Amino acid sequence: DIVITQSPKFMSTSVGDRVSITCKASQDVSTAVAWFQQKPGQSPKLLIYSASYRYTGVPDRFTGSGSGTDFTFTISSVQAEDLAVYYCQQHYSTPWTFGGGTKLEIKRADAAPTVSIFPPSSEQLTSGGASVVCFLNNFYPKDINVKWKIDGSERQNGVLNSWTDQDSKDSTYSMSSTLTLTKDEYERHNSYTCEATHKTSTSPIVKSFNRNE
Amino acid sequence: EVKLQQSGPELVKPGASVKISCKASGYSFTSYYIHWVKQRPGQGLEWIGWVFPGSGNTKYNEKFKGKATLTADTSSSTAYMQLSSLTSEDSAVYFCARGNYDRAWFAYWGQGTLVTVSAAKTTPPSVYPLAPSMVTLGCLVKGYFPEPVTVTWNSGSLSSGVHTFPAVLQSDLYTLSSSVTVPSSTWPSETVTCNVAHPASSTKVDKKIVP
Repeated sequence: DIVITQSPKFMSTSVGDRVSITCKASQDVSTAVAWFQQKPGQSPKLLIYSASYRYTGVPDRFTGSGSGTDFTFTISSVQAEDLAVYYCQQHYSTPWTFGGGTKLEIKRADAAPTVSIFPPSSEQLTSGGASVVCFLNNFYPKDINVKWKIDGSERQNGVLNSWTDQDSKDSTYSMSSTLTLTKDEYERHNSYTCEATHKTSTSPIVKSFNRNE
Repeated sequence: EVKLQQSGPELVKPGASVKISCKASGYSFTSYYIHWVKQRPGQGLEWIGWVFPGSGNTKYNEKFKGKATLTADTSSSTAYMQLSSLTSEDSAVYFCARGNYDRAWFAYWGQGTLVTVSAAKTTPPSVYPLAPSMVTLGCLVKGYFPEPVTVTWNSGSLSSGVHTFPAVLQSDLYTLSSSVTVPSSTWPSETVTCNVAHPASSTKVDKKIVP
């Protein structure tokens, strides 16, 4: 089994910059290497074949080079749409193995999140559940903190967070925080707060409600 | 154009078998191999094997030689892959692919088939409307198994300010949410509906968000 090591695993680059991915083979695979681009929710897309040959329709900013054991893939000037995971592959000897991928992230200006809290709906209460959903939309960078100060006391149980894939247009991340608990647990307290601690502001963005307003 | 159309998502029990299909169109089916490729979130991409439709000639990755069986039916222009003795390690998105000219292998891809191997029960989602210039509206999609669920807003008409988040698995049930930011003048004056589709349970739920 010919092992392929792709480097780096992750990459952050601004629109207009140049980026190079390297692909190393455990043994000589001549020029039988292909490069694939896969955007979220889509099948892989062939960009470069035969190490250095551009596939039909692919832009001139994408290039590949190499022979034997060392292979390179280059984007001369990155576009906002180039956000994807990039794979190399050897096809010199079976089984035809892929690299581990390189996830390409886009650098943009720092963005403060639009925060919004949501009380459990009457229809969920009916079922015996109580989920408090806090949305944190369109921010940069991805690194963000959420604290749940229920009546001044912190809560770490039932809190589930989920980041969106980076936006292909404006390069931003969105993140949901959900505090799930039982109906009667929701009924025992009153003030529910989700606070967003982010590097763009020392004073965290607060959003709160009371059970009956 | 050349097109590869794969079958819908499957939930299958550990130890059982599943058979996935890849319908080809826009070319001579017996002229090309049909390749199968495995995709796990933390494992990357793996080539399983090919079938040559007509003869039914076959080639496998050593890794999959006992696990996978590849066939093709020339009359319906569809290739198949059967996976036997299933483990959670077989849970993956499975693709079919086809090569182009000479050295342009894996040029054409299928859309993928999500296979979930689990003993857990198929459960439909419970969908809850989330209500509170621009106004952010939400939609809570809770307690379903297995993946996936597709969420559209106004039947995909308000796909501008939408942020649908990846689901989280908790004790054999998935839950996700989708937010949509719309101008304050539009809501509540014009209606907003969250459309939720869950293929496994063959359930569709439309939830109008209200003040």
